[PDB]
Amino acid sequence: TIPKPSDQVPDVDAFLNKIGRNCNELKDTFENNWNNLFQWDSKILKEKGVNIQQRKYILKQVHNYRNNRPIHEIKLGKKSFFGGERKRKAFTAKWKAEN
Amino acid sequence: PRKANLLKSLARGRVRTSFNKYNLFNLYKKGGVDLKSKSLYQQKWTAKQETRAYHGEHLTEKRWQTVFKPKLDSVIKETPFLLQTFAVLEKRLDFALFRAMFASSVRQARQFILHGNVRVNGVKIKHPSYTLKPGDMFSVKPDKVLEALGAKKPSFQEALKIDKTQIVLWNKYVKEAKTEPKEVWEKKLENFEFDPKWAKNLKYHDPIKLSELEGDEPKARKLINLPWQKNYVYGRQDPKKPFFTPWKPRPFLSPFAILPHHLEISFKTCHAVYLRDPVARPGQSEVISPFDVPVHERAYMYYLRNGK
Amino acid sequence: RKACRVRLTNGNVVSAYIPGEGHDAQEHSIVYVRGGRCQDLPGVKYHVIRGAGDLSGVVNRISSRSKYGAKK
Amino acid sequence: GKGAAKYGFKSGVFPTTRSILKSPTTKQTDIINKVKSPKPKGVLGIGYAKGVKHPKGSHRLSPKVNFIDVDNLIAKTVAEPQSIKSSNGSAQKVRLQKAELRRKFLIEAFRKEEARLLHKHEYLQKRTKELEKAKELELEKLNKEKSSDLTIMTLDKM
Amino acid sequence: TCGLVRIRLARFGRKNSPVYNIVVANSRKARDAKPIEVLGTYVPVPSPVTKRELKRGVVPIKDVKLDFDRTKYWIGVGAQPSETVTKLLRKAGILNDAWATSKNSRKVVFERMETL
Amino acid sequence: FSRRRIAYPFYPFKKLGRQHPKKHDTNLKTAMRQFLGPKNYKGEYVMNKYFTVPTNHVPNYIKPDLERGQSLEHPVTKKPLQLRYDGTLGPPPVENKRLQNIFKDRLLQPFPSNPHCKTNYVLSPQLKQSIFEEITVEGLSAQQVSQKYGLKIPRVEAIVKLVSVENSWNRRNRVSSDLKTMDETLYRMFPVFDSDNTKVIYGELVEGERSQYKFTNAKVGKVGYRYGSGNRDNKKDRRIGFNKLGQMVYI
RNA sequence: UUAAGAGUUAAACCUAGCCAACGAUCCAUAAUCGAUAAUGAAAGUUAGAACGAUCACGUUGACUCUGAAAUAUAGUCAAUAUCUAUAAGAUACAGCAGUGAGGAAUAUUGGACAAUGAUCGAAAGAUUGAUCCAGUUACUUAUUAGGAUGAUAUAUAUAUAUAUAUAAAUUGAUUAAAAAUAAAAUCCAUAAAUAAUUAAAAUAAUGAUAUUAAUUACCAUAUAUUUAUAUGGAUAUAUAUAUAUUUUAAUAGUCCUGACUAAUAUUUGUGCCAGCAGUCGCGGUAACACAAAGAGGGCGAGCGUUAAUCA
Ligand SMILES: [Mg+2]
Ligand SMILES: [Mg+2]
Ligand SMILES: [Mg+2]
Ligand SMILES: [Mg+2]
Ligand SMILES: [Mg+2]
Ligand SMILES: [Mg+2]
Ligand SMILES: [Mg+2]
Ligand SMILES: [Mg+2]
Ligand SMILES: [Mg+2]
Ligand SMILES: [Mg+2]
Ligand SMILES: [Mg+2]
Ligand SMILES: [Mg+2]
Ligand SMILES: [Mg+2]
Ligand SMILES: [Mg+2]
Ligand SMILES: [Mg+2]
Ligand SMILES: [Mg+2]
Ligand SMILES: [Mg+2]
Ligand SMILES: [Mg+2]
Ligand SMILES: [Mg+2]
Ligand SMILES: [Mg+2]
Ligand SMILES: [Mg+2]
Ligand SMILES: [Mg+2]
Ligand SMILES: [Mg+2]
Ligand SMILES: [Mg+2]
Ligand SMILES: [Mg+2]
Ligand SMILES: [Mg+2]
Repeated sequence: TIPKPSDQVPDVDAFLNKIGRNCNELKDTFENNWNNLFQWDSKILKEKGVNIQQRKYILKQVHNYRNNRPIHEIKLGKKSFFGGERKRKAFTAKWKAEN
Repeated sequence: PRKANLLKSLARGRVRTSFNKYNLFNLYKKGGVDLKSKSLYQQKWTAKQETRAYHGEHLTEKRWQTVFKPKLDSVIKETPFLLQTFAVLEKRLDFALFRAMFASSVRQARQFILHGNVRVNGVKIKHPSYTLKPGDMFSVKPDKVLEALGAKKPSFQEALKIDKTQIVLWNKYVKEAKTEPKEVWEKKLENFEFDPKWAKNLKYHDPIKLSELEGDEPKARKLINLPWQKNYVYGRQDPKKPFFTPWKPRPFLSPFAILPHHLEISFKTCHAVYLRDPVARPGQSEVISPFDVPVHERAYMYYLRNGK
Repeated sequence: RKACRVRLTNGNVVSAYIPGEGHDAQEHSIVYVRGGRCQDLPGVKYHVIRGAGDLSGVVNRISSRSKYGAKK
Repeated sequence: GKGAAKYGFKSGVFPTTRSILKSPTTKQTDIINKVKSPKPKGVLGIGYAKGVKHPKGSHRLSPKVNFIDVDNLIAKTVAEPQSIKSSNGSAQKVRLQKAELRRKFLIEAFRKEEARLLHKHEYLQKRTKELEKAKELELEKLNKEKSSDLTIMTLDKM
Repeated sequence: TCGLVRIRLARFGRKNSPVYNIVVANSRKARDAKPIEVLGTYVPVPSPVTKRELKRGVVPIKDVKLDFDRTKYWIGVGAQPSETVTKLLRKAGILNDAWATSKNSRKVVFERMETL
Repeated sequence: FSRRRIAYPFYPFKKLGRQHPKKHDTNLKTAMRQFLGPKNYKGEYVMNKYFTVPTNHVPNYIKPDLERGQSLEHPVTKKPLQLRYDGTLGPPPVENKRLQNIFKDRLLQPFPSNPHCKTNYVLSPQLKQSIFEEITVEGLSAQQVSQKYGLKIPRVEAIVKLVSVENSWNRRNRVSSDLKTMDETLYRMFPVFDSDNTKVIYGELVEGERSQYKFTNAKVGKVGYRYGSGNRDNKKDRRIGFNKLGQMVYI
């Protein structure tokens, strides 16, 4: 069933803004309808055009909202500035000598 | 499986698991399998050829070799042990259908299974290679069995021509009866071995020309009315069933009408129960086959060693 | 009998019989050699494969085309 | 495929099942008696003779079998907490429940394993005793045949 | 999870048709390597239910074969079961709600029943 | 010695003479036409012995050896009719004594070459209904009825199942006129039989759960899929079975 | 010295021993094995790809720290080979794809962490070429790859063996010489499509596979036990309602026919040539063996052949 929009996240626009990971580009897909966002399963989000990662993340955060768990942006893991562990040594050697 | 090719060739004279008229003639004229003046390899090859032409022809040779079981089962006369060479094929669903007289041939049984017309214990089975166990109940859609055992449904044109001929012959008989009722009554009683109103009761029938009547079935249905054939075209009493509608058995059905010993059949419902695997007992083998024991012996010797 | 000496990729030099009614094998030609001796030729223990390498299949072959590389 | 005929025609292998009790228990009287029994003396036996010396650094006798005591193993391996009284903790209740279940499971497993071993020992005793009374039965049967002794000398007896 | 000894699922079967062995395994061995023991089998595909059986009200059944005495022993000595294995054991009654998780956890339509 | 032997009839038949060049016929086709007899405008072969099914509860099986290939009778009088030099069918000179003197066993033998093959007797509907009453209503065991009627237990159980199914079909009016005709006809074509523990846990089910776990007790060392077991997927001994739905699954 | 025995290593002092024609030492070769694969009646024999167990290695050799355990895919040193950053630098794809070479010959520079595992984190969660899926490839194995009927066209006039005419009739052949029920034609189906719906792999939620499998040919419900008749939403029609209610197929190669070794219906070209051949062997007008036609016999999405293994 539909959760009721909260003052913290009044609209699906604000929801996509908060969850992040470039989910803001999906605003037109949902047309700012709470009911559509909270009844649309994975097959529908696929036929709309949402990619696999985006629809999985959106369904995860929608379930979190149903269960009132925090829906803040989870920044994805990134390789270190000095490169991956396997490439860390060569990249560090290059960076040190160059600068 | 193998593609059906020259299964009824009169020259080759092979007997097939089928109710064909040509298969009937091949079985009739065969006599027996000639094994005289042949080396052991030639005898084995002839026996293999004939028995595999009858038993499981549609199976590929390698598949049959894999399916071949070098053992035999049995339960005063001598028990024909080696007629059980092909008993393993008898538990297959298509073979069971054929032996239950629910299909005209094993190929037609395969098509019936593949098209979803067959059930085994209430669940639809679409695989002819399905193997039945003792006590298994299988059933066929009644229309398919009626089509397999019933005569072919004529087309509109052919039945219209047959009706033309029937009307013509009825008019001829009516003329003969009216002109000379004496001799007609005498002939009728002789064939069985007076009142003049009888010849008055007979009525001519309007001749029909098919050129104007083609393409309209209800017109012909209403126009054609013979004392046996009232208000329908020949063989098309209700042209929506897949068989000769006034249901009569297919021609040449009695030669192949064999009741199995391992299946129990209810033809009202088109159901059957697989009682057991066929077995050999003193003086009898439950594996229906048109070849005598030596032929099966030689085939078994062939398939024990793979034709070595 | 049409045959040819062939040096194989492993260094061995053998004599290979050339089957078929006609052949276009010539020196420097790339061929494929399989086993099977020519019975009436002593020392020729190998055959050349028609329709493989630089050796074409038999021209105008109707029967046993697969054994001679012919296509139809 | 051939070797599977030895193992019941089962293809593939399971890992060898582990023994819950690594060493024999102290309630297995027969094993202790065999261990404690006088070792067979001499070469058909297993031990050094009285007069012969062993190598300087070696041990004359093998290490003695450590007979597990199930009560001691349970007490040392899984000991009930001394401090029964405690206050409310969100994870403490869960940890206590898990610890209680694990203790119960291990205690139950050990005790049932010991009972199982003793039951097999009793079963073997019954088997052997029944076989010995079967020998007594043929003793009864033979005397019937040889109650017919005319005390003349026969060839089958020769 | 944690610990050297872990009760987990090793995948057997064929592509698109998974079956599993519930096994006690060393944490550092491969998933399908030979384990310390094979405690059981698990078939994740529910039993098919006919439409008429749906009218009857029968529910699809997922089949697990398990050694209950030995699994309890391995839980006692400190074996750590995986999440899916933890769920499987909980439904069997080997483990209680103490092994649950916040995400996992409602009305009971059928209660766990033990019959020979 | 072995050679291709065209399967000509073993019995005497009228071989082709000089042929008009465009006939393009064969002796085999002429033998088939002689065996079949004249064809009707309706397509039938009334002259043939076996064209029409029997109705006297005695099967009509081919007897090419006894009748020496003469398989044409008058459809009504059922007297033999042989081909004649004029081309017409007519009475034979001497009637075959073999066809009057036919052993009772041979009449139930479908195929002339195989004596061991024989047709099975068909149980009468009254006997089937009596068996149904004896088993289901009177509570008799399959053993007692099997001994009583000289029947076998699997056949008795199959008869019970079939009579129950027939009762259901008659309840739903599924049996039709054509089916009744087909059953009746095939009934008269055959001879008629003459009477004289493991602990199991069913798991807790919660609303929204689509399945219920079933746990069976098993013994370690015997439960599990073995490691290193032989793979027969690419071998002729590949193991195939059928699902509960009826689909094909590799085992 | 080790946690630990021992010429295992290092030192010292004694004895003269130790192995070996039932094969030492040396050389060549080789990863080993199974409840794995092949084969055989079996003993055995072969393989060690695939599933599984053990070992060894991560370009080569030695040593060192840490550690319970490493001569570690670590570090140091050197050897080889490359790249730049020219430094008491980095890298070595026997990790996944992929490229070049070698070879008769062995694929995607793919999708996802949905499932099962693994690492980190208290958790939220993050990573995962392990893994799971898909792609290529008849490399192998299995199911399908359509059944029944069917030897001719017209014209004549409660019975029923309908009979007469004419016309045609492909290849071979003049009757046991066939191709051939093979074709055509007819009857009845289903696959595919087109529509709806729709599981399961997974649940608290998350599905890459996915244009999912499966079901029905309008859709539900309402009773009976899959087939029925009903009630209601579809449906064009004609004139709410009598009616019907998507469409629909067919698609085989390859070898051989003297004997071993299954293949009789016969002909043509060549002429010890061209050629065939596993063995015997055939080919000089009369070729069952060469190259073909007809017919025929095997296996069949495979067939043959070469290389091997067992018997
Ligand atoms: Mg972060
Ligand atoms: Mg953790
Ligand atoms: Mg021959
Ligand atoms: Mg020392
Ligand atoms: Mg030494
Ligand atoms: Mg020294
Ligand atoms: Mg030596
Ligand atoms: Mg090596
Ligand atoms: Mg090696
Ligand atoms: Mg391997
Ligand atoms: Mg070896
Ligand atoms: Mg490999
Ligand atoms: Mg190393
Ligand atoms: Mg190294
Ligand atoms: Mg390298
Ligand atoms: Mg690579
Ligand atoms: Mg190359
Ligand atoms: Mg993952
Ligand atoms: Mg990836
Ligand atoms: Mg001609
Ligand atoms: Mg040739
Ligand atoms: Mg010639
Ligand atoms: Mg030859
Ligand atoms: Mg030739
Ligand atoms: Mg030809
Ligand atoms: Mg295949």
